[PDB]
Amino acid sequence: SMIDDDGYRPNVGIVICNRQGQVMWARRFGQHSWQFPQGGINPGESAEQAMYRELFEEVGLSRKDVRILASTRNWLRYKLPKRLVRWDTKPVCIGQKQKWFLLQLVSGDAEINMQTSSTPEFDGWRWVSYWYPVRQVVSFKRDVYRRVMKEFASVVMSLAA
Ligand SMILES: Nc1ccn([C@@H]2O[C@H](COP(=O)(O)OP(=O)(O)OP(=O)(O)O)[C@@H](O)[C@H]2O)c(=O)n1
Ligand SMILES: Nc1ccn([C@@H]2O[C@H](COP(=O)(O)OP(=O)(O)OP(=O)(O)O)[C@@H](O)[C@H]2O)c(=O)n1
Repeated sequence: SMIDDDGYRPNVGIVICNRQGQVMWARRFGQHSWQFPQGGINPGESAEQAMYRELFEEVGLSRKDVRILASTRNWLRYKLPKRLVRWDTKPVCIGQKQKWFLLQLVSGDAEINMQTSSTPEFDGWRWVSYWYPVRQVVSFKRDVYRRVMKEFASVVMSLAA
């Protein structure tokens, strides 16, 4: 996605839950750091379209495999640690502004395929407890994750009853 006037790239994030209130947790490709799926919003994409493209390209799933249960309204932003800022572009990107989606997986676990890209976002995934991501994502994304998971909590725990 294109860097905006303030240095932020527009992006979407995806929290995928099951009926037991667990959420899909994925290992960043070639790292031991885990996160939710996130991807850029291209010009002429809506947030929801960009979400479904991320879902297909990095999780292998269709609209028909999920249902949308909630979404955040306005951007939430994180800034990159200055060490990880890439200076090989103009304008330089300092972080992301993100819109988030809560999806329920309704197809079988085996429909998820994280290996279809030549450069996958992830090595693979596992189910984790709902709040585990807030404490386990890389530090500079924790403020965003805490806000997202708090906003989505009302909907997920009702399913887990
Ligand atoms: N746990 C993490 C998260 C991020 N990064 C680094 O910080 C950059 C920015 O991370 P992020 O904002 O999550 O975006 P990307 O992973 O680069 O993904 P995208 O191409 O969709 O922007 C990454 O390229 C990576 O070098 C990292 O090293 N370890
Ligand atoms: N509670 C928060 C956290 C973040 N933000 C927005 O999201 C960006 C990322 O937040 P943060 O990393 O915490 O900013 P800092 O680099 O710590 O400090 P400064 O932003 O003042 O240069 C902020 O610029 C802000 O616009 C916000 O409005 N309210």
